[PDB]
Amino acid sequence: LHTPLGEDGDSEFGDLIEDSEAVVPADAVSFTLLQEQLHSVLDTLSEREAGVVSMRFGLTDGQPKTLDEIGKVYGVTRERIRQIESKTMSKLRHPSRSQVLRDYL
DNA sequence: GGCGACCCGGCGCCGCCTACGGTCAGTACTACGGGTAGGGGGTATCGGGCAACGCGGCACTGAACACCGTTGTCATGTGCCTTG
Repeated sequence: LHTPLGEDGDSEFGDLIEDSEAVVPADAVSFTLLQEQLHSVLDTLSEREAGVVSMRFGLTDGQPKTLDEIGKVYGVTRERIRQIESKTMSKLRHPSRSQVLRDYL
C-alpha cells in the first residue's frame, strides 16, 4: 500500500481505495427513520397485536422468536399466536398502514 | 594537552492546494503418512393447518305466579200491599 502510486511525491497506493466497514450516515439515518416510522405504525394498532408481532419478528432483540416460543411469556397457544400473527399481517397488508412503509421497502 | 582545524558524520530541510496515471520479473524432487472437512442416512425434536370450547345477550319451554279488572255472589236491607 506504500507504493509510489506512480508519483514521486505526495502519493501512496494506500490512499486511493475506499473501505467498506465505515457506516454510511445516509443509510444509517434512513434506517433510523424506518425504525421510528414502523414503531409508530405498530403503536397505531392495538397494543396486544403490537406486542405479539414485535416478539414474533424480534423488533426489540436481534433474534426473532418462534410461534410457540411466544406462548410461554404471554401464556398462549402455538395456534392462537399463529392466528393473531396472521390477522396482523392481514391488517398491515391493508393499504392504509402500508404507504408510509412503501418507500422504505 | 587543550586547542584547533578539518573532517567527517549526520541530520535536516528544501512551499500550498488541484486533474488525470499504466503496468510485470529467471535454478528440485519424490514419498509417505496421518488426518481431516467434506460426501453420504437415519433419527429426534420443534413448528404449521382444521376445529376446539368457551361466553353473553337475549330469548324462549312459557311456568308460575302476581296485579289490577271484572260481573260472580249474596244474606241482607227499602218500598208497597194486606191485615191488625
